[PDB]
Amino acid sequence: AKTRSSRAGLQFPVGRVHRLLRKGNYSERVGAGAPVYLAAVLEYLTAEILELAGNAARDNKKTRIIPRHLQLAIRNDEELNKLLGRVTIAQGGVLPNIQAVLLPKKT
Amino acid sequence: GGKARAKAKTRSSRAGLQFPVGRVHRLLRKGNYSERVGAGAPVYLAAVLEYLTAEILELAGNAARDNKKTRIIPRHLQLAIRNDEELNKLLGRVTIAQGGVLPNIQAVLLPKKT
Amino acid sequence: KKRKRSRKESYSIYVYKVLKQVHPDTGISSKAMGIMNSFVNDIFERIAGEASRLAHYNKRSTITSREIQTAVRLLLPGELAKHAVSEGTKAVTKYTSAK
Amino acid sequence: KKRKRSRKESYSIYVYKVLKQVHPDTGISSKAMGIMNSFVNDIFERIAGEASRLAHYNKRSTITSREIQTAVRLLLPGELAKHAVSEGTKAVTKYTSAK
Amino acid sequence: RKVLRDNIQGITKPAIRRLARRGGVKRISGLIYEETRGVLKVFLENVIRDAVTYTEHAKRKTVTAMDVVYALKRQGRTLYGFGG
Amino acid sequence: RDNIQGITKPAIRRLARRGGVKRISGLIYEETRGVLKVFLENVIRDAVTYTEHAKRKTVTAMDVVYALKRQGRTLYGFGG
Amino acid sequence: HPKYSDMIVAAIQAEKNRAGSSRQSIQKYIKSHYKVGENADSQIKLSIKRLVTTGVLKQTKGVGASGSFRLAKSDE
Ligand SMILES: [Ca+2]
Ligand SMILES: [Ca+2]
Ligand SMILES: [Ca+2]
Repeated sequence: AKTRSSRAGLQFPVGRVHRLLRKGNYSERVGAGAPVYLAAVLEYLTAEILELAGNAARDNKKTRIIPRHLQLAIRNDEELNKLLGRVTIAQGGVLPNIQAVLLPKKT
Repeated sequence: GGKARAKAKTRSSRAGLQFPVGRVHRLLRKGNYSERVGAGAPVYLAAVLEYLTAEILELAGNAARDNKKTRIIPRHLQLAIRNDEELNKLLGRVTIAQGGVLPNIQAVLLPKKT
Repeated sequence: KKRKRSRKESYSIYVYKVLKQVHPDTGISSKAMGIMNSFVNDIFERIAGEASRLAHYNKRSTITSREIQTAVRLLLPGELAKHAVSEGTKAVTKYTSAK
Repeated sequence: KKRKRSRKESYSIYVYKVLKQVHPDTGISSKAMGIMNSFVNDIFERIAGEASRLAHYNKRSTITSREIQTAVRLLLPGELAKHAVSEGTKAVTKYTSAK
Repeated sequence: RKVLRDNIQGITKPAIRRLARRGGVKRISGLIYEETRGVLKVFLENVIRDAVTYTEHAKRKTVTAMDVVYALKRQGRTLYGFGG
Repeated sequence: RDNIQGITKPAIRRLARRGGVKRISGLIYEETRGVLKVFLENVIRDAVTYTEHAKRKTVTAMDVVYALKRQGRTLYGFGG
Repeated sequence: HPKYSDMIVAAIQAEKNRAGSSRQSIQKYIKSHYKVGENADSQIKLSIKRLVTTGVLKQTKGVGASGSFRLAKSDE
């Protein structure tokens, strides 16, 4: 008896996902590929963010990822940003950005 | 046969409605909303759709009658809706095809009046 | 012999019915009818979805007229909400009272 | 001892597991993990929703991996979409042959 | 228990000035501060009304973080890091 | 194929009239053109994506309408 | 009125005779005090169709649709 995840080469719970699908009133019937595909995409997107967040944590000389790190990862990355366009990260802050005309004259 | 009647009325009729209480109920079961659908739900819903549909037609139909027309057309609908604070809000992110816009010229652009 | 168009539903007969209530002498262009039809479908799907989330959020299997109402207070602005609820209530009360 | 707290699910372990695959020596705060949990839940509902509608727009009773895919193409930006489509496809192709 | 005070004023000038700092604002009209409060007020009305509705529908007498979250997502202002 | 120039100055002016605009810089007609292009790309992509998923070679009104809705620009009067 | 697995009990229980029990003599007795709707014959054959397959009623002799039944299951 083995996990559908390990059968698909994944970390995310193929089984959990399949159940959430059935139980979420998206459709009457749910193909056996669906949760395998969906779980994998969720894993890919989680991983992408965790690479970046992680880097922005290393950058801060901090061993643990915190919301700021997530925010910096996401906001600094054209695509992640779009995807999370109307999303508000709690305790994330904003990217350092002072409009040009508000600085004094540089030399 | 000593009175076990077969009868045959339409749910809409009972609730006092033009909108199909049957159709609506069906669309609920079918439309991946929930496992189960109440007996009251589609009556209420149908009522609500009737209310809002009546409301607009009431207003558009006026808009036609002011234009000297007996047919309601998209403009009449677009007028009805955009000049009604509440409806406008409800249909804020909606485009009425062949509606056009409400006449509006920002004041600064109009010439100093003589 | 030709008989091939699909059979696609519409709310057009009820749009017309309700039309003959509010203004019995005036009619409606085809394009207007189809705006109306999108209109109903829009709001159906808006109300339903919220009511579907209300349920699912409150761990229930049943969309009831309680969810329709809650959705309606959520989805319509003040005065429309009021009359919509009011008309909703009335309709249901009248239907329990009939059969 | 009294009553033990009722089960609340989470993706936390699966986020952790992933985390260690990417940045082994990197860990993660309570609040951070809560954000990851929102994010996964977010994109579930997004993709599931789009797939629901795809199926329903095509008169299909079934959300298959096809729905999930098209959905992902509709919902993800370019480079993110591709890699998604790969890793999903990979992982079905593996699942299929491991029966 | 007790009906509440006139608190909207507790959204002080300092605080409003700090928030507009986070937003990259350098110089601030005098009139900004009261205008903000009105905006802030309308925001909270709009969310809380929706939240309280989710409360009221669940027949609970205590607004939950999820009520807020569901409302906020309804308002198009999706919030991560508090559930769902 | 450079049909974008088919979006003439006159047609662009007209649109902006209806937007209550009174006077128009010369640089706008190109700026408009780009914007208009980006909009269509985003709508058409999605539309065709619906087309390819129903395994058809002919884009339908519905395809458009379903895309427009995803894009938040819901459209009434073409089979909503 | 009572249910149709309430009605099917009353005919076979009360008298016990013709063709062990069979379809006409059940429907004659049943109509006298159920009070007949048009659906009587339709939901009396359906009541038999699921009562024969559950074990509440067991069949004596027949082929496909036709036959004759009893109340006490076979060997019990
Ligand atoms: Ca069902
Ligand atoms: Ca790495
Ligand atoms: Ca007959």
